[PDB]
Amino acid sequence: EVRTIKVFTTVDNINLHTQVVDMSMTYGQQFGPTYLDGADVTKIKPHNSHEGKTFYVLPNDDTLRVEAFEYYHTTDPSFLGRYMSALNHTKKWKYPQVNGLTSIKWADNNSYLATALLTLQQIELKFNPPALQDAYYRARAGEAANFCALILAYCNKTVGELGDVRETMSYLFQHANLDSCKRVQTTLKGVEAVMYMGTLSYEQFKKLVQQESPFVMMSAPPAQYELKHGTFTCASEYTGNYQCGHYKHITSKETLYCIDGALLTKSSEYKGPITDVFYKENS
Amino acid sequence: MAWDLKVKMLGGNDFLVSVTNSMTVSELKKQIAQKIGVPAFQQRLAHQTAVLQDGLTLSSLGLGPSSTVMLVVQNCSEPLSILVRNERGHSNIYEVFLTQTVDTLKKKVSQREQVHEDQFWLSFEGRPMEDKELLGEYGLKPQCTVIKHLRLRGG
Repeated sequence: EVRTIKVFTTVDNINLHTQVVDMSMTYGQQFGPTYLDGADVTKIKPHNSHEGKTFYVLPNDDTLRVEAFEYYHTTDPSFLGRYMSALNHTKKWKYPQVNGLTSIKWADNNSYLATALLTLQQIELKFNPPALQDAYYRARAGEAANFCALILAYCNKTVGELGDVRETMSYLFQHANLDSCKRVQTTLKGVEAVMYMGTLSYEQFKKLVQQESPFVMMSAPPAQYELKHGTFTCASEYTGNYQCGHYKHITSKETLYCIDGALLTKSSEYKGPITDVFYKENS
Repeated sequence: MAWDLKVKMLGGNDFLVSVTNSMTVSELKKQIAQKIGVPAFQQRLAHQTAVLQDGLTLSSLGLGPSSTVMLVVQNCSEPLSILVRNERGHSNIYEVFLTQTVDTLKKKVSQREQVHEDQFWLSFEGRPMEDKELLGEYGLKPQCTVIKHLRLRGG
């Protein structure tokens, strides 16, 4: 005889599969790396309260690989592992809501992550993988651990690495529906139609004959720049040089608010190392 | 929804891969590569004598469980000289192979202009090119154009 317990395993937390544990923490034999509610428990003996509980495993099956493709829209077997490795840290992060927007108290170099999160909360964008959509909803609700871990997983980055906001947005825009966007007499459409590594000012298009997007972004290397209230949606500031520094977020909602981790700065005008500026676009 | 799709390569092999209705042909090729060993860009699939576009969905093609696809993997061997652009406008030429990883191309452009491997990224046709993936997975044509961006390392 053996005192066992039945649990559930899943890869998307939608399709659950019943499995058996025999009060052994050696998940590496048959079970594999497991994460209870986001926190790795691959070397934790099954508790008495581990009844009818849901566990996260990596796709060892074709059924699980199919479910992972259906929920994450990915073809990488290590994607879930990367996502769960990021989640084991982002679960302990704090996500303060600042006047309706959700940021991150800085920890493990989440500066660019917090800036991208604050940006995505202020631009109209619909994601294609259901994982990103549900994580974004939960983030706009105040819990953003899953969204930030997903962002890390989709960018092949790890908790602690440095990061550039523009490349993160470029990775995210591949999983977004941007085929409707158009820009020119060189014809452009898609992700290339909403970005510009160059003039920060939208109004500076004197060096763009039409735009057909729900939002646009411009980007330059960190330049001392004055942001006029009411001219833009949001922007990002990079204090430091190229090799090392830190990102802050600036929004123009009523006044020039500035989010730095969990800190808020109010200002009528602003002048600082701006690098990205986002703008509303009806058509 | 989700079902098994049979793939045959002009012989006694008829192996099934578990695919979905909301899956494109490129993801199908990647799933085939995950168990056959040949990179996805070398593969070419055909259903009912019709080449499948890598961007189209299996639902748009009328594929189902009562169907079979024929695979022929292409025999790419030649290299190609491609144009890499700089964020300031500079252009350089690099002779690469579709089987070389993107990491080797970053090393090449680094040694060309002495930039740190972790100090920049690159992108073809608007898609950011992942590091550990092959170049042919992005459809690098001969004499094409690849963009290079200097990532602002910050955190």
